[PDB]
Amino acid sequence: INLKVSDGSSEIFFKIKKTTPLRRLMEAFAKRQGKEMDSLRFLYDGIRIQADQTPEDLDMEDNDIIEAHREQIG
Amino acid sequence: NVAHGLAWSYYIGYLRLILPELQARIRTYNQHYNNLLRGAVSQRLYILLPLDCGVPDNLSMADPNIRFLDKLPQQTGDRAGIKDRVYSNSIYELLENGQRAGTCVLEYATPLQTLFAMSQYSQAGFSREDRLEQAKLFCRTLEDILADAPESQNNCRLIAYQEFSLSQEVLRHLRQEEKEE
Amino acid sequence: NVAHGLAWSYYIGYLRLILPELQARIRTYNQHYNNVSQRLYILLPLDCGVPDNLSMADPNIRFLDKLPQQTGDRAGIKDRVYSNSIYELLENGQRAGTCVLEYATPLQTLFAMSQYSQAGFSREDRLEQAKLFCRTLEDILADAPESQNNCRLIAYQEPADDSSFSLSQEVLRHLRQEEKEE
Ligand SMILES: Nc1ncnc2c1ncn2[C@@H]1C[C@@H]2COP(=O)(O)O[C@@H]3[C@@H](COP(=O)(O)O[C@H]2[C@H]1F)C[C@@H](n1cnc2c(N)ncnc21)[C@@H]3F
Repeated sequence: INLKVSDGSSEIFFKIKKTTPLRRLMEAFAKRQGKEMDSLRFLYDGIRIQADQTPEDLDMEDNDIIEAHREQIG
Repeated sequence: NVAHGLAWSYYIGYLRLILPELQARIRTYNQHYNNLLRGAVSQRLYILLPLDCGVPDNLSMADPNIRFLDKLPQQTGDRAGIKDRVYSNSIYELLENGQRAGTCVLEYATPLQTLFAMSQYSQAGFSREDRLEQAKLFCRTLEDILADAPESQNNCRLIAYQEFSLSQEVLRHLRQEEKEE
Repeated sequence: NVAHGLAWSYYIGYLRLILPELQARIRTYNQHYNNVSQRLYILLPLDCGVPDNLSMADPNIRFLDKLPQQTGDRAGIKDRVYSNSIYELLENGQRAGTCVLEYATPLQTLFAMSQYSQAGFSREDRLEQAKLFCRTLEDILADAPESQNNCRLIAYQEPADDSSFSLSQEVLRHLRQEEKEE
């Protein structure tokens, strides 16, 4: 499955399996920004993503977009 | 988990009840108390979120530059068999070099105090790192709840911080709110 | 889990604060109006369905008056107010008992969490956590002093039958037992 992460100032596409936890992507994308995973808030279907969740768990479809917002707390 | 329940309890048992009625209470106050809360910035509920769960009961004790002015008119409602259960909120002035630099409705998120007390009382025990994580989870769950409560959520602002002047911390948030207008 | 936090918050944020002063507030009320009913009775429906108006839930439960209120500062809020309501419990129009009566409000949070999909909380979760809320609260009060043991928890399931259910009888039964065990 292919996916994309966008914060508005940058976009990075990712390719991973459906049972791979999204922990890797969120850390990968945040590393590019010079920020650790916690300081960013990731959204799919309007819902905050958690590190142990897989695309199969969230019923993702190929070529979906993931929104990356600056986490304001912490 | 614990923080998830406490955040929903904070929303279900407090914010969803008082936020829709807050402007009416502030109007009533301003009209019979000299328009003390002028402008949108001074008409939101500011919720303090110390991520170390240190929640003194007296805000002046936390910062001398935070000083109590008055109370809004009380909200009452029938609640779980209690007639006229009372919800009340306090107005504070923020001082900068002795002068009134700001005026807002200000308070702590009480469940953070609950988390701390649970570390003392709880029999199974509750460690510092667990408490700091649950404090963060409470704040982020509350953020998420409010984002999905578009009907009422722009009546409040969350002020989270780690430890310093609390008054300045608040004033910085207020000045940023005024600039973003 | 959820129930554990809500039960500790119920003790820390309410019962520990009002139970010690409850006796005085009841006395103050008695003298006005020219003078078992000295405990706080707390309804705990295990399905967490908690109406806000007791009188509309059972005709034979009728509001009488409020106790004098109690106040205290907390978390930067000056003069948080604690109020409690006195009810008469009727049988066929006749006053059969009188007590301070309310629901355990946190059960509404459990119920709401099972209704909001964002809470990730099923009906089965709600029913389990409701029972865990009751047992934790019972454990807490069992370790509390005498000044915090003057309340009665009343936990109950409403029949899944169409058969009627009397909330007033559920309370009166405990009032009667207490009179017997005197
Ligand atoms: N007035 C308020 N001012 C500020 N914040 C408030 C207020 N009300 C609610 N909140 C928010 C929402 C949280 C959950 O509210 P809830 O009513 O669902 O659960 C309550 C329990 C936990 O209380 P707390 O630790 O203060 O957490 C509160 C606080 F974070 C104890 C008990 N209780 C407490 N006070 C009373 C009372 N006056 N009358 C009857 N029962 C009372 C209730 F079961």
